[PDB]
Amino acid sequence: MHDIDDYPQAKRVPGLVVYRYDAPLCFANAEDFRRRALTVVDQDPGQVEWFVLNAESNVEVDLTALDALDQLRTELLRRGIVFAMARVKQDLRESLRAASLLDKIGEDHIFMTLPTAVQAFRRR
Repeated sequence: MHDIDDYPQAKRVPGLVVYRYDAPLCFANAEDFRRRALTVVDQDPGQVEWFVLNAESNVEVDLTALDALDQLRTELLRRGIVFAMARVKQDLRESLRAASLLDKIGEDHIFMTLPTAVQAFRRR
């Protein structure tokens, strides 16, 4: 398929990365939904090396991300070897209002960096 969802890639335990599906799902069931899906592909139980980045637009598609998504994002991300990046559709305002501890976690969850970051940090 193309847009809204589709299977972007999905690598495995090492070198994994998925895109933020580009379709308005808002947040209606997105709390337990976010948990179920990402948590069971392993974002907390199994130590996995991966990251997520937004697709292309994902401005109107994604609501209350900081709450559901960013809570479990930064909280579980800082537990293993995972990262996350957006292209700034609102994320800066929303995510920072939720997780203002970005000051100390630093490159935990930022914007447009991962593609080149993993390139350098997995080879040095």
